[PDB]
Formats: sequence, C-alpha cells, structure tokens
Amino acid sequence: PISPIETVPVKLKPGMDGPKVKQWPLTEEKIKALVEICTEMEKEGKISKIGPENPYNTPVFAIKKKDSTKWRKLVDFRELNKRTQDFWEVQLGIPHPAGLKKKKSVTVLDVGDAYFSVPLDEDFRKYTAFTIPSINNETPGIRYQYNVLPQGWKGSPAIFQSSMTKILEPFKKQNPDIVIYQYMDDLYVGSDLEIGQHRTKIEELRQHLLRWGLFLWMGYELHPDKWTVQPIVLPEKDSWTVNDIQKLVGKLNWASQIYPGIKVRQLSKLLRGTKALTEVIPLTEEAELELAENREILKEPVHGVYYDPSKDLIAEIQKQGQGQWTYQIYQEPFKNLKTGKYARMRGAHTNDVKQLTEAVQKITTESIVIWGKTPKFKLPIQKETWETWWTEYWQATWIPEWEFVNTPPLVKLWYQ
Amino acid sequence: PISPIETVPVKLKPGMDGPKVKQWPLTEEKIKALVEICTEMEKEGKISKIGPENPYNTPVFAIKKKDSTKWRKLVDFRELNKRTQDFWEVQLGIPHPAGIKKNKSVTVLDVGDAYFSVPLDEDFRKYTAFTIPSINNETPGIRYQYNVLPQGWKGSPAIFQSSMTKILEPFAAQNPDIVIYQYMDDLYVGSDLEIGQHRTKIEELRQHLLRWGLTTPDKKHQKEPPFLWMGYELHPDKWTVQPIVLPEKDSWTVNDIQKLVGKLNWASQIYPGIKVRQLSKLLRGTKALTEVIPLTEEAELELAENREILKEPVHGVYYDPSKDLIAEIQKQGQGQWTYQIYQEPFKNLKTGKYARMRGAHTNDVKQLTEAVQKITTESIVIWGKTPKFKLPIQKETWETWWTEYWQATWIPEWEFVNTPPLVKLWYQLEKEPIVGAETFYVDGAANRETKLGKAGYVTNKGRQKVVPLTNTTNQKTELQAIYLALQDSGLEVNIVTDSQYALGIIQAQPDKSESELVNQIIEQLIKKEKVYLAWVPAHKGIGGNEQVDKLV
Ligand SMILES: Cc1cc(/C=C/C#N)cc(C)c1Nc1ccnc(Nc2ccc(C#N)cc2)n1
Repeated sequence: PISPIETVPVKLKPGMDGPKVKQWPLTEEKIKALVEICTEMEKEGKISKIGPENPYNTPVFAIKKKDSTKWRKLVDFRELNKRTQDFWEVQLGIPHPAGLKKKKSVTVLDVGDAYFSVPLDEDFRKYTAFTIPSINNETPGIRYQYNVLPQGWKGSPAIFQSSMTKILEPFKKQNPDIVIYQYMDDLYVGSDLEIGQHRTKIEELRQHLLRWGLFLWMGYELHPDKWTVQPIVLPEKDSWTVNDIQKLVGKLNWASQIYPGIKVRQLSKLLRGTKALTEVIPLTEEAELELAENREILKEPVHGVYYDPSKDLIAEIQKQGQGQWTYQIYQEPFKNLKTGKYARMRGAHTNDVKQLTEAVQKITTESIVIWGKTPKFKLPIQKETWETWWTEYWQATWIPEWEFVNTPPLVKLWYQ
Repeated sequence: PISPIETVPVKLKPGMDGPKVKQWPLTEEKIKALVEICTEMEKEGKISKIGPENPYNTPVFAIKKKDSTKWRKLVDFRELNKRTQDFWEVQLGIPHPAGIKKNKSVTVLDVGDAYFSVPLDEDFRKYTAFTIPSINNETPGIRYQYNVLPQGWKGSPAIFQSSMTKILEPFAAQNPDIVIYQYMDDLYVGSDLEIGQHRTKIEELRQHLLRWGLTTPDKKHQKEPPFLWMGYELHPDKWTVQPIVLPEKDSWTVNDIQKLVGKLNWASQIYPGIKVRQLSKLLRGTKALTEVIPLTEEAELELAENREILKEPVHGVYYDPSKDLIAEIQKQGQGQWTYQIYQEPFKNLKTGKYARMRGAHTNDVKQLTEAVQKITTESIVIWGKTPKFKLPIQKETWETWWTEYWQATWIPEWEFVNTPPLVKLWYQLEKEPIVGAETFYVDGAANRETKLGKAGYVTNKGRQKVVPLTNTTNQKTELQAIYLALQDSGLEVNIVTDSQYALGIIQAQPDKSESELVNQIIEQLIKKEKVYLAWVPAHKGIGGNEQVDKLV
C-alpha cells in the first residue's frame, strides 16, 4: 500500500482555459463497461460526480488490451495534455536514454495503477472533467472528476516521478547495465540478455513492483537493433526494357534529391527516341558504370541527418497492398531519421483500418523508445472513415496527433 | 419535514464583476403593477428586499401579452448573463424518435412549482438585484434580489435540470421499467405494463418528489398523447414530422427556395425520396434573400416529385432493441444517395439522404463509402449500434476497390442488394505495360502570359500530332495531350506522361468530374480495353519526351 498526503502545486498555462472538448458517441456495450468501471472508481474515490458549475470536459471511451478481452477506460487527455503540460522541470520528462534504443530486447510494462494512490491538486480537479454519454441522449451524461492522478495525463508521470525513482533503486542499483524508461503509464525495460533470461529479470520487476505498491502482468517485446533507415535499392536485371529504364530513371531522379552525386545522364541517353515500352534496351558502358556508381552513393548513409529535441517528428505511412505498409519518421523533408515496413501478422486480414491502426501504434511505440516523444502522423485515410473506426482497434494508453493526406503520393512505389 | 435541494456554487467569469445597468423610467401603472407581482413573489419566497449597499441593479420592464387584463414583469439579465461563468447545459443534442422504445402508457407532470424550490447560490443572489422605480421619483426605488433561479438567467436551466435529475436518479434506479424525460416545466414518464400498475408507480413517484416538498398538479397532465415536440408527432407507437407541406408559388425568392430546402431536408428524416440538389443549384454565393431567382426545369421536375411523395403521410416506428437494425442506401444520382434504416421491411425507424462533398473529383464507390460512414455514426448516436447494410454494389466490385485503392478504407458488415442502378468501377489501369500496344509519349504546355499552348503526342509507330490551343493552362494542355492519345489510339495503348498532376487525377479513378475535359478522358478510358499509364520525370530528356513540340 502507498499514497502521498500532499498534492503537488499544479496549474494550467497562462491565458489558457480548461479543455472544453466535445464527447463523441460511443456504442452501447462500450457505455455499459464504462458505467461499471466508473462505479468502482467512485467507490474508491478515484473520481466523484460534479455539477453544472463545471464547464470543462474531456473525451472518454473504452478499449481492450493486447490479448485480454476486458474493457479498459481510456481517456483522450490530448487537449488537456498540451494546455496542462504547462511545464515540467527536474521532474522533466526524462534525460532520454540514448541507450534504450540499443538493447537487444525491451519490454513494456503497465504501471498506470500506481498513479491512482496519489491525490490531485484540489483546484485542478475541475479540468479533468469527462462525460459518459447517453445512448441517444435520452438521459443526461454521467459527469465525473478526478481526485487521484489521471492515467494518460502527461502530468501524472511527472508528479509521480518522485515516488517512482525509489520503487526502482533496489533493482536499478542491482542491474546497472539495464536501462529503464517511463513514458505515460508505460515503463520501458530493455536488456542485452536471452529472450528467456530476459523474461527473468522482468518477473523480478513485477514481484518487486508488487510489494512497493502495485493488469501488471502485461509486457511487450521489442528489438531496437532491427530499426534503421533502410537502404534505397535499384534492380539487378540482365535484361532492361524501356519501361524498366524509365522507372529506374524515375526513382534515381527522386533519390537524387536526397543524395547529391546521383547522375542519370547516361541512363536515359539510351532512352532517347520514341521506343516502345516493352522493348529491350541493352546497357552501355557509360550506363552500366553510372548505375554502379549510383548504387555506391546509395549504400552509404544520407548526410547531415540530425534530431532536434525541440522540433516535432513527422511520420508518413503508405499502404502498399497485401497488408504491407511503409513508413518514415522525419523532421525535415528528405532527412529520414528512420524508415521501415510493417508486415502481415493476421494473414488475409480484410481490414485496412485495423492494419493502419496497428501500424500507427507500433510506429508510435518505436518513436517513444528512440526519442522519448510520439510523432505527428500523416495518415492515408479520409478523416471521416478514420474517426469512425480507430478507437475500435486502439490499445495504447497514449494517443499521437494526426492529419490526413488525401492526395496520392507518387512516392508509394519508390519506397516500395 | 422536507429535505433540502443542495445549492450549486456559482461565481462570475474570472476578473469580471457585476451589473451596474441603469434603471429606465417606467409608467405609473406598470410600476404599480410590478409592485403587485413583486410583493406576491417575496410572499412566496422567490425574492427579497435589499438595502442601499448592494450596487447591482438590473433593468426591469413590464409587459402584457396581447389584449389582456394582467401584467407580466420582465427582468433583463443580458448584463448578468455575459458575466456569469460557464455551465454544462446537457442539451448538446435532443433525442431522435427513431431511437425511442414504445411506451404502452405515458404520463406527464407539471413541475412549474418545484422549480421554485431550487435555491440560487447564496453568495450569488446579490448579482440578481433590480429596482422598481417608485412613483414620482419622490422615494427610493424598491430593491429586490432572487433566492431562486431567475426565469431568464444563463445558469437557470443548467442548474434546474441538474437538481432534478439528482432527485430522480435514485427512483429511476429502482424503477428500470420506466422512462423520464425532463423537457421544461413538464416531466414526461412512460412505462410498459398494465395501465393499473402504471398509475400506481406514478404515485410511488409523486410521493418521492414530495420528500423535497415538491408539489405537483395531480398528474392531471392537461395534456395527453399526441405530443408535438421539436417538430414531431409522437403517439404510443408511431411518429412523424409535423405536417409542413410544400407551398404553391410562382415567386420563389432566394429565401422561398431556402425555406423549402430545410423543409425537404428536415422532411428527409422520414419521407423516402426527398431530393434538394437542383434546388441547391439555385443558391451558391448569393446573399440578398430577396433576389427572386428562376426555378429551372431541373428543380421543377424535382419539386413536383416532392409534392406527391409528401401527400400520403408516412410514419416511422419505434426502436425495438430485440430485432436486427438494418440500413439500405440507393444511388439517386448527382452525388445523391438516399437511405432507409429499418428493423422490419418497410417499417423505417428513419430515412435519409447524402450530398456529395463538392470535390472536383470523386467516384461512386468513394461516396457509397462516405454515406455508409455518415450513416454509421448517426446510428451509433441514436441506437448505440451499427446497422447491417444492404448496398447496391457487388462484393467483387468493392473488393477490387479497397484492395487497390491507395488509401485505407473499410465498411462494416454488409450485403449486396441488387436494386439498380448498381455502383461500379468504370475502368482499371494496367499494372504493367501492354506488349504490342502502341506507345504514346504525350505532353502539353501553355504560355503563362499569352495563355497559348500546345498539346500533342509522338509514338513508336511514327504517328504524330501537336495541336495549338487558345486560352489554356499548363495543366489543361497536359490533360488534353492525354485526351488526344486516347482518341487516336486502338483498343489497347500505353501512354507516357511527365505530368505529375495529370497522373494524380487518374490515379484516383474518378468516374465523374466538374471539368468536361476530364470527363471525355474518362469516357475515352471506359471505351478502351487495356490502358497503361506511365510517368517519367519532365525535362530530363528521356527517350520519347522529345516533345519540344509543345514549347514551340
Ligand atoms: C424523448 C422523449 C420525449 C417526450 C415528450 C416530448 C414532448 N413534447 C417524452 C418521453 C417519455 C421521451 N423519452 C422516451 C424514452 C423512451 N421511450 C419513450 N417512449 C414514448 C414517448 C412518447 C410517446 C408518445 N406519444 C410514446 C412512447 N420516450
């Protein structure tokens, strides 16, 4: 058991009112589970009803976790999280573990609970106002307020950072070769052991987190070594067509704006003149060399690619068909800090949006592990279609920001 | 021994203070009439007299309805309302008949009394002060302040409703077999049981409100079904929009056609088939609602269908959560789709239409999709669940589309309803180049200043063409050039363009656009057997792009 008798002095930012965010409709079943959940939460004083004198409101919906089919309450504190994260000093997020992204494996623990044993600044509680909607609006919403530290609030991890540091000392001082990070209600633990000897030190981290206080039996396995800026690649054919060359030249033209030394003069010189698309063109001397020299320029790494802790990370995803998706996290155009390709876990999964949504999650999880801050996505979906379904496949206890690209990137296949 | 109605802590907006609005000179009678009202009130406990301290006066007036023998006071709180904080008015959306379970019996209870049992925040009453001028300005004006939610105050409803629900909350909880909608001075209750038990439980209730001293007019709800609410007609098992027929005129102004669109739009909720396109094609950037614009023959043949489908009233049923909830969409035409949501054949809980997002390009499938979505939420909102869709589109079509569309896309559970017109893809571009088909290198270019350009192509078979164009754009030509290659070519053809733009307009497989050009291109595509579009980077001198023929 554990709980602090004091509440850290919290306030919003200057000239910024509270989150008056509209609540979006939820399906009955989600509403039922939210009602039950919010009950025990009241019979444990984590929350308490409020009146009409509270104008503020935050979205709230239900989800399920990775494997378990038990309804969890997720609150979209985005709108607050920005206005609320007025500051954080010497409780500052966390010097980012540049070593976390280097360990063979990494597990993701759920320490969201520990938060619910810490009072909140009385004068602040009015800002965490959320509503359990009513089907059809037949009855008014069931508003509530928070007394304990709100999960998903980007303040809770900061406020609790004090108590947290200690619940770990006996463990950290023990295995100093291990790195532990904390983003939201998530505890990221990575090591350099055997997947089997990895589970070990972790079971020690649960049996330990139990007595010091705290679904605490939930973790994920990552592998930060398998995360790079993938190389761009040109074909290796013995027989080239006008189309093949036309595309090759098209791709090098694009990649030229990322790597300087890319020359195409010689390659297209063998195109000159209205030839048919399906005709075979042989490679010349100049060509063959030019291609080769171009690959060489491409095997190296792009230059001047640096992260800027201040600025925000852009993230693009492109649907490639057959359940394959491609992405690239960056801050400045043509300066990817990372690029990947999400695969097929569920075979002939006839659902693009479920995929997109798992994609966005993994991509975000990675972004937290690398730079300790989620990216801003550019999703290839219609705002309309996305807002109607994502929450039905979401499982993370956090939520990135996102916009919608409604113009087909020519790029789709180059990154193929 | 009454139980008190907990008061609601109310304060003003941050940094702002109260009303110092001057009192306007009245008339002997009014000032005298007010004294009448005002006295009775305080006698009842509503208000009270205040001293020379309280400097918060709010201007009061005095009005009589129309040809009356009674006077009615009117305290203008506009000043205090713009200073009072913000409340959570739980009226962010009224219910929908479609989503209401049938009630065998439904009572009503006037509570225009209880309202006066709900106290105004003690530390706030002072702000609701007003003064009754006295006669002949030979004395101080009588000063009063409220001890109960004012009839025109910002936070009155918000607090009245809250207080009430909190009082009902525990009763509704032990009586799941009833419903209680709190619309104003009326308290509508419904149940589904023997007309005997009903009335009784209504007593079990009237008794409840009595524990807070809340007295009510003996359920002699002067009312009784049918009820007219927010434009509907509710009965024990049916409902419909209040009869608002389509006028008979010859003088349709920007307003007359604007006050016929909302009627059809609102009528669209239940009358199957309401359309408003050609009548929406008569108001775009206008403003002066007086400018009487002509009724095109397009909007005419439309308004004539409206008038006849609006003759035979159509009723919507009630929601029975036991049965399946189904929705059907039909392509009307011109970005027009109309749907019907029902649980049993023809007993539509509600019906509707969808108007294409006025985008330069879009095809039938993208729309069918947008509608499905639009419907989907609206159903979550109303019934808390997704309906099963019946759509005019073969599974096979849909698949080909979502599996090939560049964007992510999805449609909840649905089945193909063969009710023509069917939605379809009109053509598909080859994924690889076609062997043996002529290869058309096309290109176009206009002149920024002279608006003069050329469009044309050159091929492997020596075939050629460059056309001169007046009044055109460096994008237009690029398209015409494809138009040409499509016109002068066989049933199969490989086209090559350096237009990033022009490729995009077709990578979206639009089946209809605003631009007539794009449309003949389409019409052209549709006619072909196999088409392969290929792009190459411009100005890189690439074998084929030796269409220095347009720059000329
Ligand atoms: C939205 C609503 C408006 C009014 C009244 C608004 C006004 N004016 C009255 C009630 C009781 C309700 N709420 C609900 C909730 C569930 N079932 C019902 N059933 C039901 C309601 C009316 C009639 C009738 N006639 C029959 C059955 N009503």
